[PDB]
Amino acid sequence: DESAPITAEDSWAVISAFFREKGLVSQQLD
Amino acid sequence: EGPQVKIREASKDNVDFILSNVDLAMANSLRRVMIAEIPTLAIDSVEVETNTTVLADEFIAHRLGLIPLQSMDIEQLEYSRDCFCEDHCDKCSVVLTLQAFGESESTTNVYSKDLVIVSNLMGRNIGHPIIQDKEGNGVLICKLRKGQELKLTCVAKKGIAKEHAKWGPAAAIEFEYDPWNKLKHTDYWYEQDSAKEWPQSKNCEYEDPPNEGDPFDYKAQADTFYMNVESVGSIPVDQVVVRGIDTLQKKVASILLALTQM
Amino acid sequence: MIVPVRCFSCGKVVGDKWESYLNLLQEDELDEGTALSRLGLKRYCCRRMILTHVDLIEKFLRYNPL
Amino acid sequence: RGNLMGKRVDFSARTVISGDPNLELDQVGVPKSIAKTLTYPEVVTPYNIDRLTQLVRNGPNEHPGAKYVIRDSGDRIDLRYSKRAGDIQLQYGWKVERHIMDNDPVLFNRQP
Amino acid sequence: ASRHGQKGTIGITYRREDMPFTAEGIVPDLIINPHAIPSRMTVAHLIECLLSKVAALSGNEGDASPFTDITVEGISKLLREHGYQSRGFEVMYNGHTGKKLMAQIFFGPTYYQRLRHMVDDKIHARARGPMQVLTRQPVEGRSRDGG
Amino acid sequence: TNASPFIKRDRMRRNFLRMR
Amino acid sequence: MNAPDRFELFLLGEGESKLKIDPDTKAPNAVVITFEKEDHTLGNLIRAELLNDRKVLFAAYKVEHPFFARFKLRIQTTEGYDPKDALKNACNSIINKLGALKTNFETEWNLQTLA
Amino acid sequence: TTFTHCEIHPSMILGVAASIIPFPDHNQSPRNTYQSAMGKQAMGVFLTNYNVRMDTMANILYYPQKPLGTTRAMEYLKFRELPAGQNAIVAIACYSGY
Amino acid sequence: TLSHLRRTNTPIGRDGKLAKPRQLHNTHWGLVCPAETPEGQACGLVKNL
Amino acid sequence: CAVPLQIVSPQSNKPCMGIVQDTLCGIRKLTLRDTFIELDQVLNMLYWVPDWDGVIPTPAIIKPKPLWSGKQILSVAIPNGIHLQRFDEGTTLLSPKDNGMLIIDGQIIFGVVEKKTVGSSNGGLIHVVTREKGPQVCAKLFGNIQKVVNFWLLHNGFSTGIGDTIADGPTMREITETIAEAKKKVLDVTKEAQANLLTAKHGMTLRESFEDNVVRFLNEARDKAGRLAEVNLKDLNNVKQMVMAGSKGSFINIAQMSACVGQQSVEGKRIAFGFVDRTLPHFSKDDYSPESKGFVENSYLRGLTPQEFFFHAMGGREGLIDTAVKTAETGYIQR
Amino acid sequence: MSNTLFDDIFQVSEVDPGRYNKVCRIEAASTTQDQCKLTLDINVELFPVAAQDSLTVTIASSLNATRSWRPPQAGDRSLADDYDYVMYGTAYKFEEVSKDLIAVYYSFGGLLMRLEGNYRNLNNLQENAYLLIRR
Ligand SMILES: [Zn+2]
Ligand SMILES: [Zn+2]
Repeated sequence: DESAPITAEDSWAVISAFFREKGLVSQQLD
Repeated sequence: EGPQVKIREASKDNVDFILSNVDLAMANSLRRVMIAEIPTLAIDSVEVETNTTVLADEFIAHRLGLIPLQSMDIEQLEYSRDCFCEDHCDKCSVVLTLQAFGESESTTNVYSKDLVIVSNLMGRNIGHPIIQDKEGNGVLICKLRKGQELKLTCVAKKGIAKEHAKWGPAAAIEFEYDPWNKLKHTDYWYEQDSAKEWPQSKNCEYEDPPNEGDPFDYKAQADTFYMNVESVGSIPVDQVVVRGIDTLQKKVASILLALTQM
Repeated sequence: MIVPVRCFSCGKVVGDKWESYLNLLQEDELDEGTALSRLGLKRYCCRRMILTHVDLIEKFLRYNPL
Repeated sequence: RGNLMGKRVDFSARTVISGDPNLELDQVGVPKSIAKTLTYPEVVTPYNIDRLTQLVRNGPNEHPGAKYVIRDSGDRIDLRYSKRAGDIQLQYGWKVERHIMDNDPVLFNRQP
Repeated sequence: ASRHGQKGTIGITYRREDMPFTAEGIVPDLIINPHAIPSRMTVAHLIECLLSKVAALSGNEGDASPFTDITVEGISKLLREHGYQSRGFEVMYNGHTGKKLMAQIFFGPTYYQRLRHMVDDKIHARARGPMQVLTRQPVEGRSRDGG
Repeated sequence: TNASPFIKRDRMRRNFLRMR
Repeated sequence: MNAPDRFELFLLGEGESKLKIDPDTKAPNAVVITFEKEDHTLGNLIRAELLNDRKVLFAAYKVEHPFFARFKLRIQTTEGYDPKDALKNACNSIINKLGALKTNFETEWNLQTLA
Repeated sequence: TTFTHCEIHPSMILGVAASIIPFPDHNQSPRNTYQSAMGKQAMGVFLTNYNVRMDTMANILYYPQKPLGTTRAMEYLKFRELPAGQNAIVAIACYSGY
Repeated sequence: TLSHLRRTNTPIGRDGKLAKPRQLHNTHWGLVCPAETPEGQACGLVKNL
Repeated sequence: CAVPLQIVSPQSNKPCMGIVQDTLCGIRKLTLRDTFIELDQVLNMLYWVPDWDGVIPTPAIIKPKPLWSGKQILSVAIPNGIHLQRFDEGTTLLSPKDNGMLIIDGQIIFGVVEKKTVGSSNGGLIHVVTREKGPQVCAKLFGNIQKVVNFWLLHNGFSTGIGDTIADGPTMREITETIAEAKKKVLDVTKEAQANLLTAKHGMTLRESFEDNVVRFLNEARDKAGRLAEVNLKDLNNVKQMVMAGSKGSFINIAQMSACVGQQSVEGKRIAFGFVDRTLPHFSKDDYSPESKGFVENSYLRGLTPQEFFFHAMGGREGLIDTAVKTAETGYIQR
Repeated sequence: MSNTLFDDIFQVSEVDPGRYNKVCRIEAASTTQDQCKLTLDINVELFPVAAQDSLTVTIASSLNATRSWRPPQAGDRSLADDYDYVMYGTAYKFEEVSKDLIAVYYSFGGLLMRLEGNYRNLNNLQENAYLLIRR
């Protein structure tokens, strides 16, 4: 399956994608 | 004859053995002299002719300071403090030269065999760098690429381990007596059981279990030691044991003759 | 940075097995625990040194000064 | 407030402490650089003459050390340059400056 | 300081000939007072040290993970099957004579770091120096040798 | 129980290489 | 800097011996000895072996402070018998015992020798 | 049983230095306060261009090691790559003097 | 540095009250760290995202 | 302005000096009946005391071996002719619980050295020796007992650990059910409130009486849990040895760290309805449960929930802001 | 000149642990002096004890102010030193109960005891003493 729910371990990849997009200095930069 | 000694295992670099019919102060003093007063040779003073790397120079110096050398004939030479001369005569010190170049497109390494003997070696087997791997390489110093130059004049004098760990040959020790708590000098911490909350000693089998119910032996005394000494390999392990014995005995003989002078 | 010399805990010569410890990952696909086993530091006191060293000298030297 | 009921001073020290279990209460541990830097005037009697003369010969460096000498008038001869170093006879009625030798009385402060 | 606020300074330094030492001779880097612990209530330092020891023996790096399920029981069983004490206590020896020690010691690897306020910027002493022209008093500043 | 004290990532990247 | 210098680890000071004896007045035949430039190496051993002989009475040694490489030692014995001759007998017993240790270790490591 | 949203991870209510606190539940809160105050005054490394990047104050140690304990977040704070201090082997003993 | 980029600072005045925003509030969740505050006369003034 | 005539503070009508934490813990270790000591120690401490008379004390117990008590060797360091009585709650001259303290002719007879006798107190030992013998011999008294306890504590060795903290599982589940029945009685009282029949206690308002009830129930739960944890805790527990030895920590510290925290709060009221209708946006509406307002369930050791972490930060931050304002105000009024 | 000043056989009832690991507590009655009562502290391990054990006590005024103690000097010492439990301490307090039964409490360093008996009410001891116990 690909349509399964999401274990608590998994969300670090979401954090990876979010930081690779925004960056830390995103507030000042935006 | 008194202090009987028995070997367990030997190699090129570590010796584990049995010391019996001896005393606790004798063993402790043996350890202390074994880590403290074994004279050898190592690099001490450095002359940077020209540096170009991305490292700095006294960093390279302290990096150099820990390279051990050949140490057989170290008794033959003399301390610079007691030597009549000034500035590193051939009797009291040795000279080291290192050369590297930025030749290749890729990165370049410097191994500790690349340093060479310079001055008069006068036939005494002294000051070669120790190789341990299969591939001829004394341990790494610095990395360079295509543009950087190092010219190193270095002078190595005597030194001892007690003022700085540069001249320490020991760099490991092991120490055991009463593996089975028969002398009962300390208890064990426990939360529900003394036995299962602790592992057995590896030295367990050479002394019997404590018979489980006999009264506390009061007039027993410490003996039956377990010494495993693993030297650095700058000097062989038999030589460091017999030389630690030798410097302990010469120290005690020195204080005895000073007393009879007084 | 540079993997250092003579472990604070034990004190034996450390860094002989360094690029060895490197090349037992890539062309062997070898797990680090058995890789440290075969590497042969039976204490842990030196095992940690290579475990938590982080290279910096590569990122240092891939400048081009002078 | 910043000039009359409180102000700057002289003969001052300011470092950070460590404990010790071997020094009793009326002592204090003082570092030797500070003992070189500080001073204390004395007088010249028949009693202190030889120890003071020896400490003057010791120079401005070695730890029982002197830095200044004061004769009868408004006299400040400094021992650092002092090319007539081993020559002063140190007559009575005079004042010398010396480092802190041990068990001198000394007052202590901590803010606030 | 620590990673939990255990600031201070350094008492003395001895050497290994009288440092406390264990069966495998793992001499310490630094030693502090237990009386920090039951007043500042810093359990996080101790659990960091225990996980650090099991990480050192394992080869795996550790984990902190603020709201998760890693417990002292799992840490204890893992380090126990790695062949040591179930909590971190240890047989230990006298520095001087090497007699047995009565108690036992929680002892192991931990992460520290270095501050900025070093001693040479703070040592300062003065006698009969420069004068401020407005007030005829000793001037300010460690830079210009103040009071 | 397994209780997940530690976790793997590229082994799962590979498992999805076979899955896709 | 003019502290006492770094030759106080092992080197002898000029104009000063390796030791100075000193008579106490606290007890009959009681003496203390000042040692300097050494440590527990000689200290613990000389105390333990002088304690082992039983014609002598009482001993202990201590360091004043680790910043100074010096230590003291306090000896008394019964009348007629003397502390200085007692400890010189103790030192001969030391050097004899360890010399036996040295030669026995050497013969043992030689009879070990592989192949 | 009427949720509409869940957080990505509860660990991510923190801040920058608060990430570095190992097991930050397992202490008392004013200790976290002094830790966040203290971590700004740590040396180590700051950038990598420092052979060229001149400034008045600069503090670089020798041998920086990534800490044996960590959380998941300072992987994303790049702190594994550029650490603050190094590990050591600490003791808890009242060793009689100091 | 990566701390110091994300700083915030309010003005209040000299003395102020205490239920007024010197101390933290329940509204602060998910936005500002409830630990990374500076210490000394301005605790609860500067706060970090 | 020297120390030995500043031993007693004039301001507080009691001496404010004192032997402190580490030597205090060590002398509590030394004073116990069950321990003894050997020649190689007792000889070395006897040389360690600077004003020792050149006389060894007699063997306390002889038969295979000379041995001594720590009380016997400390009686050397105590100077002569000093007398004290404690006599608190046991102390029937044959002390089974081993409290109390009594010294005749500068020699210990029995008792357990503890800060409430040997530290700073109204009937302090330091007060006694300074007032009687002359206020500079007490300086050497601190030197003597400080050096002796230090050197004996060296070869003894002492520490703590997590094994102090964790305790027995049946006692853990007793803590759990105690908190659970407290929650059950809280739920019963809330149901009685929600059916509008209550006492509405005199003086305050209906809600205030409800708050008084739930605060009293939860505090009784907390300290009953702490009492159970402390009475279960063992006699070789080193942090129990620390706290009833004196110097640092308390029963409240041990209970706080080991069993439960209790409801964090600001200004007496529990954590206010910040958002509308509820406490934090993470629960359902209109609740007064111990989870809802945020009574802290767990101890330190098992961890927290993020809600309890947040409330803990709230109470700590309140403590910090009140300290940082009150320091300036107290400095002004003092000046 | 050095003599026993009180000596009888005493029978222990039982022994209390007292939550310790090297000491315990004894209480005992005389066979002869039914008025007399004994209790005593003891290093429990180094001489083990049990219920229903007959024991013998001894005053031992001295062994024929003492100086610094001599190491035991293994030659023959015709003293009161040939029993097992030899033990030295100090008296501190005298008690009068029932107008007849005198009571004194000696010490042993960190050890305590309670002793009765009204026949020897001057022959009993005074400031310090020894103790001797057989088997
Ligand atoms: Zn020469
Ligand atoms: Zn190592």
